[PDB]
Amino acid sequence: IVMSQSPSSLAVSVGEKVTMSCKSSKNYLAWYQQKPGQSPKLLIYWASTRESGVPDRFTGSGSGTDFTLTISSVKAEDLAVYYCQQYEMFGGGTKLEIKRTVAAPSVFIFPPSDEQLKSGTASVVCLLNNFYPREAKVQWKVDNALQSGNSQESVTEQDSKDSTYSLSSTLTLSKADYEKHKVYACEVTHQGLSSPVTKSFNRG
Amino acid sequence: ITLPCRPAPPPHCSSNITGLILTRQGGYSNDNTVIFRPSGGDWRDIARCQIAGTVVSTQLFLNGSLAEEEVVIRSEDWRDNAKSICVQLNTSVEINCTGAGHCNISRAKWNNTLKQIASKLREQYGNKTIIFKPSSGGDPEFVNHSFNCGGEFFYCDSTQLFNSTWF
Amino acid sequence: QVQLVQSGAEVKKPGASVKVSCKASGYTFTGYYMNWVRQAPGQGLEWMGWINPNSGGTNYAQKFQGRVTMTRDTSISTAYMELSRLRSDDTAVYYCARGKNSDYNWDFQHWGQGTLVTVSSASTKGPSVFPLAPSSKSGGTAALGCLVKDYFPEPVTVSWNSGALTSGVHTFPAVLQSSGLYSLSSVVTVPSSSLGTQTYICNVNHKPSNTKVDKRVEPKS
Ligand SMILES: *[C@@H]1O[C@H](CO)[C@@H](O)[C@H](O)[C@H]1NC(C)=O
Ligand SMILES: [N+]
Repeated sequence: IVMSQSPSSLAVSVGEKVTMSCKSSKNYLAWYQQKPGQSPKLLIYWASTRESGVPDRFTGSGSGTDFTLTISSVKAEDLAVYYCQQYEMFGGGTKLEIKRTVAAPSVFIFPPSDEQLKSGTASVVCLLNNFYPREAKVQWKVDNALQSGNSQESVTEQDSKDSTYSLSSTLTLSKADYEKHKVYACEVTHQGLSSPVTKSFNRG
Repeated sequence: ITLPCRPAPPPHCSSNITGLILTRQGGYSNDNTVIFRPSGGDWRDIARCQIAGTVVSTQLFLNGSLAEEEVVIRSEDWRDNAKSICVQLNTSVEINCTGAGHCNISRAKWNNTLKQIASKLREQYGNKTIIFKPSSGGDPEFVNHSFNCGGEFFYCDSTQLFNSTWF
Repeated sequence: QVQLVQSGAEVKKPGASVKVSCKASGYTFTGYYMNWVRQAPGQGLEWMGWINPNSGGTNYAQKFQGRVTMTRDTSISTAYMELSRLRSDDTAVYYCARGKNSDYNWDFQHWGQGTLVTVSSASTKGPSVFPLAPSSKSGGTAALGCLVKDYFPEPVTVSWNSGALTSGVHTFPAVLQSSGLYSLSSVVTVPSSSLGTQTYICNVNHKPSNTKVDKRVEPKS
């Protein structure tokens, strides 16, 4: 009596019409919406019965082992994962991504704090803020020399309001290794940047 | 089968067994096994069976009203494991308490009635192996088979009746 | 005004036991069956078991039998889910759920906030907070933040001005260092003008280590 939910990923533009399927194996089906960082919310509580306060664009349908959820006029807030439940089984998948116009990243560079330098480590941070699409490359140069193995990056979840990702790459060195060079540079590559941005600094 | 009981049930309390009430084992183990346990619901689950008898009892029914011909099993929803499954038996398995601690029933006839119920469940669910296991826990009223006889409640450890496999 | 409040996240060693609580308020606790759902980390929802708040009878999932026990305390209306033989692959977010109508279960209208239980042989470590201070940026808008480094395990919650500054806040997922420790950053964009007029504070919380920290992000000199 297992169930599957498709499609897994699903990117669309605001206002576009979305329709996702849930294949089981007036029935008692439910649809939950889990927005980034929150617990599930019961959108539909009987195949096609919307919950109180659920806007009208969400509609459920289905009778046999197959069911369907649909959003008529998608909005940026509708970014979330969607689960279909029958009794004690959840479907999983169906992450609703959002399409958007290209947005070049805003590059910023943060040197380490004297506190961290007293600790022993020295972490430089490079922040690519509010860009789109996700694809973006970050390189770290010390005295104009490519680095490797000493950096870790993380991309945020697609923001709910402006639907734009944000990336941060931290380059961690030792206080000694840090004080043996002057320039520290972050080079960024993105679609909305013909030439790679290069925001750098020097301990002068 | 010896069924120990906390308050020594007197000889007067030796009712016939005229049905039962079970609950499904949730989850999804692809292994062809359907586990059933003694009911876990509240008194509402037992009252929904409508097998009102002269004896108020948990776990298995006593001195109720038996079945017309064969076993009849009616559940408010089979796919739903939260709603319990009632059972009426064709012939009763007399349960006689010795008067002291233990309360004994048939050693083998219970296995026969268990196989009968297991086939009646096979036909409803998948024609696969069926297993009877004891309660998953609860309060002493429903964890231990309780029966209200002559103004006194008697609790008995029904762990001896649910340890069966049927292929 | 219904409310289901679960316990805080914590860490246990493989094989230990963890008892998660669920305080319920706003309805008759003894009326609605209480279920416990575990969300594996990014791997969908799987239901664990349900308990009846009157009889105390339980129905667990065939995947958790012999490893879980659900109990209740109706005097204070608190459900409990205890998990023993704790495997290291059972690190997930544990929620308690109810349902809209008292008759039917499985239509979970209410959910708890969650409870991230972690299971590892590694020991708990408190985060180190540092200020990513404002510098030459843009736009006429500055960007500040704080780096929370060398901590284990997840989660670490970072707010700003005690939840008053949120528009423009970007808190990044955790990055796993080669040393098995986590590190993240929480930033926010503000106007360059109000740098000297307003004060901005990172509020970091790491319950596993019972750590509450407040760090003021100030311009450099
Ligand atoms: C029937 O139930 C009553 C009380 O519940 C009990 O006195 C009686 O022993 C039971 N049946 C027989 C044959 O004793
Ligand atoms: N109930």
